[PDB]
Amino acid sequence: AEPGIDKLFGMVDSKYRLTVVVAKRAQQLLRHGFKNTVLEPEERPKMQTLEGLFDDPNAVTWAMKELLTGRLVFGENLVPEDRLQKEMERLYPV
Amino acid sequence: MVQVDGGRFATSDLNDLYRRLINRNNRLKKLLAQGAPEIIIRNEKRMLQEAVDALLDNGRRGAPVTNPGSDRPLRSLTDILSGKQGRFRQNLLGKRVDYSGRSVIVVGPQLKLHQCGLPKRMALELFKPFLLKKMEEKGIAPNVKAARRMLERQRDIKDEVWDALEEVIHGKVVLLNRAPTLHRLGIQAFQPVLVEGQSIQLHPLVCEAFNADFDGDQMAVHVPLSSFAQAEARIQMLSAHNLLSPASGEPLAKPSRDIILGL
Amino acid sequence: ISTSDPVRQYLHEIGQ
Amino acid sequence: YTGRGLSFLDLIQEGNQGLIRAVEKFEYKRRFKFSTYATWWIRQAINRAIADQARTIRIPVHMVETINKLSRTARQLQQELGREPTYEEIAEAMGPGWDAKRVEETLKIAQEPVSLETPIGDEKDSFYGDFIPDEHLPSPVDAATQSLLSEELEKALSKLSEREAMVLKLRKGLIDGREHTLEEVGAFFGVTRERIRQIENKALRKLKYHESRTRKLRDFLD
Amino acid sequence: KEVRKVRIALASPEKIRSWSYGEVEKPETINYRTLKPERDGLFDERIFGPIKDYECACGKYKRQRFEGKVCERCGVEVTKSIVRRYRMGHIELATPAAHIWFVK
Amino acid sequence: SMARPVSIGEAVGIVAAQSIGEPGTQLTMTQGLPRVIEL
Amino acid sequence: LLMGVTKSALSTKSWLSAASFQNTTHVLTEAAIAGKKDELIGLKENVILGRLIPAGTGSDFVRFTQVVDQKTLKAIEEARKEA
Amino acid sequence: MEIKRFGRIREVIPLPPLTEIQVESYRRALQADVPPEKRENVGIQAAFRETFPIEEEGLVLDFLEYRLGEPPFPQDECREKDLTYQAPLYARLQLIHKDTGLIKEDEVFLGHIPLMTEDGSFIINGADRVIVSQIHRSPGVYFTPDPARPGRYIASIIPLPKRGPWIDLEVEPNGVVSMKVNKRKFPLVLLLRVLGYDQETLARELGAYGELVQGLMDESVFAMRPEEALIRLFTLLRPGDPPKRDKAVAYVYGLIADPRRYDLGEAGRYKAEEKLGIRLSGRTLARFEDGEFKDEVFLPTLRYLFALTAGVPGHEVDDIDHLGNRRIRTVGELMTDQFRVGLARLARGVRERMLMGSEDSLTPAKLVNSRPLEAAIREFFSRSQLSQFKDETNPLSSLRHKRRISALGPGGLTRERAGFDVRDVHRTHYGRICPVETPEGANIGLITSLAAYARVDELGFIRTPYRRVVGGVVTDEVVYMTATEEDRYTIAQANTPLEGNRIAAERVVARRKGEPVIVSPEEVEFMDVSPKQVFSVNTNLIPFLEHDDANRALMGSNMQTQAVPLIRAQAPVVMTGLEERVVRDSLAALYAEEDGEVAKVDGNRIVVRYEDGRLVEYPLRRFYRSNQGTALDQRPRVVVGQRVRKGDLLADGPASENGFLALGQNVLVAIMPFDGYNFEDAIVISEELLKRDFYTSIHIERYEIEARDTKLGPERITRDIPHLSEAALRDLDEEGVVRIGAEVKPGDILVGRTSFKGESEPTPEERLLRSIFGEKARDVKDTSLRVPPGEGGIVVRTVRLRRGDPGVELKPGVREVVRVYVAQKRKLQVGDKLANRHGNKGVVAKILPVEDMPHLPDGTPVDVILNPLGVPSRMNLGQILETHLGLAGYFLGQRYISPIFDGAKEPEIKELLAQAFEVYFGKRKGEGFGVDKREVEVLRRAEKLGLVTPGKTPEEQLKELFLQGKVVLYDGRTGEPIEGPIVVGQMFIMKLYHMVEDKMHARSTGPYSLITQQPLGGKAQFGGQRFGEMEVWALEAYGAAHTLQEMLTLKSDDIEGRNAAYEAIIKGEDVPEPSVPESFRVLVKELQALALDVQTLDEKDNPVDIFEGLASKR
DNA sequence: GCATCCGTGAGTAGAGGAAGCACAATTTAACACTTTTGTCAAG
DNA sequence: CTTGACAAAAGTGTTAAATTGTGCTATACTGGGAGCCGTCACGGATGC
Ligand SMILES: [Mg+2]
Ligand SMILES: [Mg+2]
Ligand SMILES: [Zn+2]
Repeated sequence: AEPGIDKLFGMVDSKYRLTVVVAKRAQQLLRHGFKNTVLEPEERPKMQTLEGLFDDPNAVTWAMKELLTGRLVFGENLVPEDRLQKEMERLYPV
Repeated sequence: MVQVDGGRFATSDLNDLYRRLINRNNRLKKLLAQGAPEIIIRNEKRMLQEAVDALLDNGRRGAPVTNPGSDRPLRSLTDILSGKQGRFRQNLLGKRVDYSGRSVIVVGPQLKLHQCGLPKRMALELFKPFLLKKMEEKGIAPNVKAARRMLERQRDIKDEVWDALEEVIHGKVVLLNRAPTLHRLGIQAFQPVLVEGQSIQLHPLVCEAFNADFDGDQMAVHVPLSSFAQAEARIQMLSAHNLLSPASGEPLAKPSRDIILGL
Repeated sequence: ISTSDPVRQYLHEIGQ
Repeated sequence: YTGRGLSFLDLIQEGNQGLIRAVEKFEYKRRFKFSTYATWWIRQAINRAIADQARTIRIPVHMVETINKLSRTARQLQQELGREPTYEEIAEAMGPGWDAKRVEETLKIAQEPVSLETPIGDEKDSFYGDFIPDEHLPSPVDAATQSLLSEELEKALSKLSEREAMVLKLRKGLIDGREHTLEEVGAFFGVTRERIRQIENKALRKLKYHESRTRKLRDFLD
Repeated sequence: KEVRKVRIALASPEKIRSWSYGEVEKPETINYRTLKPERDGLFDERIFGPIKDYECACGKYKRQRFEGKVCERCGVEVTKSIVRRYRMGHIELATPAAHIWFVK
Repeated sequence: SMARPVSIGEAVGIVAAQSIGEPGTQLTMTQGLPRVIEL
Repeated sequence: LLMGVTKSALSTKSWLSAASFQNTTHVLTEAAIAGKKDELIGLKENVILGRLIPAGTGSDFVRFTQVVDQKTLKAIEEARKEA
Repeated sequence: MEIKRFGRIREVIPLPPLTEIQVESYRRALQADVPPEKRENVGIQAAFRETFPIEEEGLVLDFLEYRLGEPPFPQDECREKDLTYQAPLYARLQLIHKDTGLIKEDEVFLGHIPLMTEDGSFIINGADRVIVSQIHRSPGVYFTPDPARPGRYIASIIPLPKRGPWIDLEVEPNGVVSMKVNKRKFPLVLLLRVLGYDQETLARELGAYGELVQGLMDESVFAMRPEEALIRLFTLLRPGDPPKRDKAVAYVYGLIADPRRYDLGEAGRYKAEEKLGIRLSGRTLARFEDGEFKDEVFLPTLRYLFALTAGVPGHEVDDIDHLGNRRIRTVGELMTDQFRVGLARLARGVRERMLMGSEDSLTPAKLVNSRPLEAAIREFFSRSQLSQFKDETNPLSSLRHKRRISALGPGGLTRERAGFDVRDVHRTHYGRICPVETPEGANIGLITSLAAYARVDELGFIRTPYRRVVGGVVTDEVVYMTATEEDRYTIAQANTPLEGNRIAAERVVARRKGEPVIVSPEEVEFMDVSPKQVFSVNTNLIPFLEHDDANRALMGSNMQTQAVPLIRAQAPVVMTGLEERVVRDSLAALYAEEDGEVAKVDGNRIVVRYEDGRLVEYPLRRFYRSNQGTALDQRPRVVVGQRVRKGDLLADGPASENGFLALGQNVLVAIMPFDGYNFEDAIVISEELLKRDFYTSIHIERYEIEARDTKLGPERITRDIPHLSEAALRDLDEEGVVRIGAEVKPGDILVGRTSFKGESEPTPEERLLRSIFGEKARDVKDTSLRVPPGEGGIVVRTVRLRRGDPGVELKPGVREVVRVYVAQKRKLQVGDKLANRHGNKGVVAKILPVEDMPHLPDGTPVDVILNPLGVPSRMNLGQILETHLGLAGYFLGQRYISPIFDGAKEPEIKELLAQAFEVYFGKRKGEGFGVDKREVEVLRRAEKLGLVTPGKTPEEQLKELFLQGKVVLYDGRTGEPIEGPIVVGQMFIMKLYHMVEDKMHARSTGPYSLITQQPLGGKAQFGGQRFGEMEVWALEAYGAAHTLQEMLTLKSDDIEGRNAAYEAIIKGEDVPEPSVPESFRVLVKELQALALDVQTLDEKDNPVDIFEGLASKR
């Protein structure tokens, strides 16, 4: 099973809300090139490559681990969509 | 009305139905312009009515209209939209999909509950657009087009293409499917593991849910593409996450024939 | 004659 | 005339048109009965309707009568030779002006289109349409490499001068879609015909130098 | 705007003629020799659109510059060839014919 | 499938139909599958 | 009133789902005359149109969820409530 | 390797020719060798005598004789050139001018009659085909009871299929008997009057029963003259036609009295005479002679119906599923029926041709147009349901296909409209149709196999042999008898003990009308020839069949057909006795015609010097590709100078070892679970099987390409392919085809072909691309044939046919066709399907090294590990007994023949195991080795389980385990023994045609459909996987809304979506949001073509254009 | 009630798949012929 | 680089020629040919 899946399901009132949050966070990570992550350098997911240990390219794995930490706020009508995207672009140029 | 791989032409049955309606309609216009008697006009109008009926719904009234030289009824608009082979059930409620494969399944006892054995050659073709990007990222190929040309020939594939392939599938999952999909667990998400061979390795504990033994079953592999599709498969459709039966609530992935006997 | 058979219906009509 | 591509009622209605024509042109002064003269027109109408409406891809009367004559000659040779005749024998029996090539071309012309809904096998779930790929719409790979080529060409043209890149994109029709001429391109910039082919050639040469130095554009040539 | 409802209703003859880009007057499909679609037929380019993108039948306009244009020599609108999947015709019946769905 | 309160947004109607129709091939067949069909 | 699964499904308010099930000629004939409008409420209608089905992650209860980290959320709130 | 034979039943007759159902029937239909004046009125000779003479009513076209010429091309030439192996047919016809009285005779060419090969198959368009025999209701008169009203019966008269209407005689509640023809009911009183019957005649014959006759005495029409009664009947049948005597008499004559339209058939006529106790002069319902109608069968049918309702002892109802009431139409009857239909079309054409055009100067050659005859014959041998693609995976596969009986086909039942009664095993199938052999699924009970000893008689009724028993002795007189004749006797069983020929058992198990009974020796009248007559050839090849459940014996016999030939195939250790006969009757091997000496032996041919002195050379079929792609080759089994007797084997055919059928390998099998690799029918094999090339098969794949004529120019098959390096063209010869012997992999070119590019200006980006590099676009493009993914091998043959070649009838526009044969030697791999004769099947899931497999104490590792859990549920105990017998024969170095139901019993198997132990363990003692410590532990555990008697010595306890088929087995990984004794033995396992190599398929993007723009289907077309309704339901239940939407739109038919998704992925981005599918656009337009205004609206009921403005008129 | 008509009947996969002629009218290929384009110098 | 040439590709009539559409034929002929039961069985709606 996915690591901390029991904790992930318990943080949301509906199992499909968890999927929406994880999928939306994964695209936020992909859109900004993982530069908007809330994971410390010792907490970034890693993959084993022949050359060496490199960052995990799967954003869904990153999004699930970010939600486990608890530094992400999710919900409905948190911020306007246009205001959210523009502010993230400003703070995280891409 | 398409020419085919050779030189001959292939056309649909609607063209024949349209042609008859036009032929009868034009002939009626000529007959009316010539002041034809009522019997000739009445017969032509009746034939025009039947031509319209055959086009809209062939065989509903009277004998079905058949192509001369054969006894097969022509396919009308009603036949296209209705039936098991109609537009709804064959092309709308169900479709053939890209990024999909199929192979014989064998038992993998060393696999985890969330893992499956995906052959390298299947994964290369299934994850081809992702693989081409990865080879472009590394030094395997200069661009996507050169990468695709490299993968066209089996003998032109180097050993680094495989190394890029496991980097591609890292974290991603695929959907294993066995027909008939009687219940919802007839499709389950597994983390692919690249294996040498041509057969899919299936976990023993998911056999009962899939109703799949190993006397020659085959399964379909599907690759969810975006983050929404991957998240749904990894969270909701993962095999290790569906352990209880939605019908009764009792465990569905539980010890089986050989496991029960040993314990 | 036969309503469902156009050929027989036509032959009846021309027979009058 | 049944079984020749037209239904029985279609043949009757076409013959009715010939019967109407027979009445108009009939003359009773000759003391000939109507059926003697009407039989010509009715049969003429039915045959013309068969030559004009029995094929999905319409074939003119002169070629239809040629196809019919070709089939008749082939049958006569087949029954006399006790085997299917070759194209040379059919051409020889047809007469002057006929060779094996012309016979083969006429037979190829006489091929009726096949229905897209004809089933294959006892199972009623497969048709011809399920095995004919669509080769008109570009494939996702073809659309992608076209977009890849376009983005790599616009990037390569950036190294050029502002006017030199404009000239090549205008002489090669990358802007308005259509290839322009040196005089037509000349009216855009007020430049004579001869000067532009030189700056177009010079800009072309500079792209060749850039490509030879980077080789980021050779793969798209196939 | 997003599709939220789908309505089905009877099509009047006026509405049917509004859908059609031209009346199909001949049963001819294509020329048997040149394999080009016949005029006024079931595959006429003047009605349903060009066979290939941005190219008239007579081969005078062959590029996207003349988009939304109808060639005067051939009558074929210079546009995408995919419109042949979406452009309909109509047959003007000499006499009215009942729809079999509302009868049988 | 989770032994917990149903999450809002689940297509229980499809699950209900699949759950009932899945063991249909196991019925003996006014008794067995025909009894279910008429019911 | 009590009816079977076939009669209950064929008498639904959405013609798209009813047409795709059974009696396509009959369902479409009645719907076209009545000018029936399908509101696309169930799952089959969205499947036919290729839309997001109103169940699971496509349900209105969870579809509009927004995710944001501490830094951006504070930045948005601070830069807006400062006025 | 000596062969020990078990059994006590002495078979008095051998198995009949297994292909005589196909061969003898076609010989009787053609009659090509009997002189024309000695030909009997059967087969196509009966077709000529039926349609001819053709009379214009004064021109008569009479038929005198016919002949069949030599085939234009031999069988090998027809296969290579895609021709039909056929013989020209000529008919000698004479034209009689009845006015003048002059006869002109000439021989007309009626066409080509396809010929049957010596094995019993046809070569149609270069492909081997088999005409499957059809079972149907035999024609005649039947009396079934009315289900709606008890105590009432209905008379049914059935002619040959498509040879007249069914006739229904029913006693209506009003009392009048009604007759139903062509869905039209009318009183039989009227037609009975039409055939010259008065009032006193009916009462004198049918009046001796009761009130029944009173319902057939309506005097209102009795006094009515037969002529107007005939007109009145004519009006009732077809209403509307003007009443005319001449038209009326013709219609009634054509309905029940015309031999050319109504045919009761030889089987139907025989049944009618035998049932009603009458003698039909012809095969029609009535005779029309002297300008009046005379009755044949209506009165005897009506007499029987009245007597049956009355309740006389001698009248009984007919079971329509009774095998005496069901007959077989073999290839001869089916071909003759289609020949007769085509001849009728030719006769009609002659009749309408002889009424116009130079009436005086007419010749039979001019009048006869033979095309309708050839077209009907060609249609039957090509597009008929019973004309099936020959299944020739192995010689048994072809042998089965010829002996299959199908209830389907034109004139038979329907796959879905068939009830349980037609699919069930009737009591009369005993000895005539195999009960267990049938395709499980939608064709169960509809397609069946003929029994081993069963043969079809002239009339089409299956007969089975029985030994005559008189006075209690069983004689050698064998009677072939049908089901209706079989019901009259008490038939004993073949297993009844005999003291010589006298029946010894006082209580004899017998059958009376299919019911099991116990009778005395003096009550026995017939005896079964052998237990083998009850089962088909395939089922007779399953040893210990009596220990297998019928549901699994069905699978075992069916899978024997799917076994592929192996390069080292070996006959099974445990046999049934038919292995030699199957190969002999399949014509796959080569045998000496008579006594002689072999002069020359070679891999290509064998020359044998016979006693008479003639030199006969037999070419050997070498590496020939079957219909299923398997390699069919014959390997010589003789040496130069070897003396051979008549019938001696000269060369093995495919899947045969020394004349014995060899469909698989004999491998050492251990029945035990192994680390979950045996889970759910999965099979574990040793790597030693691959080292010594077991389960290794040769498969040949055929690739075809044609050089076509095109408007822009001709396609050229050449080595000069544009824009290709030398590496791609390395294996192509100067002619552009791959050289013979080259190894080809996926993507490699088999033949180089260039096609002229369609005239189309390039995109401006391409024009700049060519301008930059200074390369002129060519006029030809690569359209060469390449190896499809997952295929390849060694090029072994290249076939090039060119236009104008003798016998090559290329389609118009095709200059030449090139065929490339690529052969690959397939070894056993993971995913390949193995099976045995007892229904145990599974795919290889693991290949272990020799050091990992469990091994015997002497060091011999097992070859195959089977899961014991597959035995209890399937109840197929024969594999266990075969394993025990194989273990005994493995150490004794012998094979066994145990016939089904009379063979090796456990006492006989255990006495062989005792001898096998003395060479298994006695050899160990001689070598100076005692009992292993590990063996002692297992014996200690075994005695705790009660498998061995406590207190015995370790050697004695080991012998006790061996007598049970169990041995002490060691684990190759740990070295420690298995805690319990394991059943280890030698079992015959077959490698099936279903291989993972030909079933693996994957696709990212590929060809798309024309109308729906969805991906195609099938591995050959590189298509996607069908995501049907149930798959969509699974995603809906999971709540995967986005996963479902992608499959519906992004991956299937969203042209903009799929192009952007692929472009986004290769750029390293996420796929975009999808759009409306093209299928919905097709649905909307197709709905608009039905005059239905389908409009997509928004939240505010305003129209939304999903066609992007491409369908709106400005 | 009693007939009559009408629609329905699992899912994937595979491999196998008989007229003929005359004459006017409308395209079409060949042939010049003239702009119309591509080109190459004056330093 | 503007200017003046020159050879070749492209657009413009012109016409004999294949190519296609239309008309006509006068002994008398005057209502079709194919099929044909293991008809599939069972609900359900509508007519009468
Ligand atoms: Mg299975
Ligand atoms: Mg089957
Ligand atoms: Zn144009």
